[PDB]
Amino acid sequence: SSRRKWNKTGHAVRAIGRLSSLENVYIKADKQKNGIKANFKIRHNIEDGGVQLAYHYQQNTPIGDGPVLLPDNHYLSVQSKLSKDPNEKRDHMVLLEFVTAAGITLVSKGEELFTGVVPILVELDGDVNGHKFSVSGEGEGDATYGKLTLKFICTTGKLPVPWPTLVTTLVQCFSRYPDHMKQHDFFKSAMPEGYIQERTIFFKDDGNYKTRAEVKFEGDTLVNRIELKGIDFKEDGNILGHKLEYNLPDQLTEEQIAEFKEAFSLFDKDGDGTITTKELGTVMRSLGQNPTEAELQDMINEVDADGDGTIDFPEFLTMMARKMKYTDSEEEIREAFRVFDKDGNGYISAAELRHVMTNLGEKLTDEEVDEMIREADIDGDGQVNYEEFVQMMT
Ligand SMILES: [Ca+2]
Ligand SMILES: [Ca+2]
Ligand SMILES: [Ca+2]
Ligand SMILES: [Ca+2]
Repeated sequence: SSRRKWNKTGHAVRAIGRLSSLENVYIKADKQKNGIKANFKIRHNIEDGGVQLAYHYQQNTPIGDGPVLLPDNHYLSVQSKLSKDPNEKRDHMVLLEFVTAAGITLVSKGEELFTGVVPILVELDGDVNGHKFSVSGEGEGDATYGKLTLKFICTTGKLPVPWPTLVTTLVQCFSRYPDHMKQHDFFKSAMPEGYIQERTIFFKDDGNYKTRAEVKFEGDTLVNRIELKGIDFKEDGNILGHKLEYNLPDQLTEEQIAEFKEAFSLFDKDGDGTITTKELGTVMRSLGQNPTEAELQDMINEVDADGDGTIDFPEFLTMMARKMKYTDSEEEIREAFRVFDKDGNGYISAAELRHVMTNLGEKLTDEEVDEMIREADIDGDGQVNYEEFVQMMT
């Protein structure tokens, strides 16, 4: 009951953390190559706790000479679910994805090829620190909903890396672009002749992959053929040591939605179901920071699916769900901690916790504060240190 207001305030601080990071797939025109480039960061949960980050840089250039659509800057937003087929004995992965374009606030000939369900084949040959492997995958895509359903088999036996590290490499032409962004869909404009997709992926504190793929129609089927080379991986790191989680629970208790609704209400001060730049600004000032109008617009734009310039309740819930599913880096948890630890000493005092509360919404004269400190205070000093904070928040 005072643990309830940690959750509330914790979620709010986590929401502001989210709105200040860059989590989507960022796309920009590359006129020199008549294509596009992208960059983004992927988070892979480490089974025993922590996150393995994978930084991606990407380049796409058309295989043919027809004109292609070169986009304004925007992003793709991906939801992925990995599972296992219980009748499959081979090393494998079942993958369901939804991908939508956004990032531009309120139609090519190649888009015609994607109006129904299109079969897909994927073939990958890889070599990571000398361990070679192959993967084949098959399924279908339905661009109308930005949807993909595929099964992948390692045809060479055991995969020497974790399956989740290969998801990005294993057909963005299946993304759903909304009506007002059709002119930014490079991927389908290149079809049917297709495009070359190249990446380098840096796994932090570890090795990297370098990939080259050809994505084109062969007959009625959209085919993605890839080579991958990985080097400099550590034999006891998260990749070659198989320490990454396969299965993230797409949980969402009704309890969790209710707790997100509670944090949503700190931002949504007029109770209209949507967070405006004025509301988000109010909250951020009240926490000390002092952002311009432009920054507030960019923050909202990072999670604003419909492009209306506001974060509505369901867009907030989606954002909070992804933020809880994927582990934060140590730097990010430290930033959250700093919002409470105003003086920087490494310890949240009854006083510091009050300031943050007063300033954020809650009325709470000294008594309920004390109970909050006590609830989180493992070592008994009457203060909350980092490690106690980290435990409070899981
Ligand atoms: Ca509002
Ligand atoms: Ca919106
Ligand atoms: Ca302090
Ligand atoms: Ca303590």
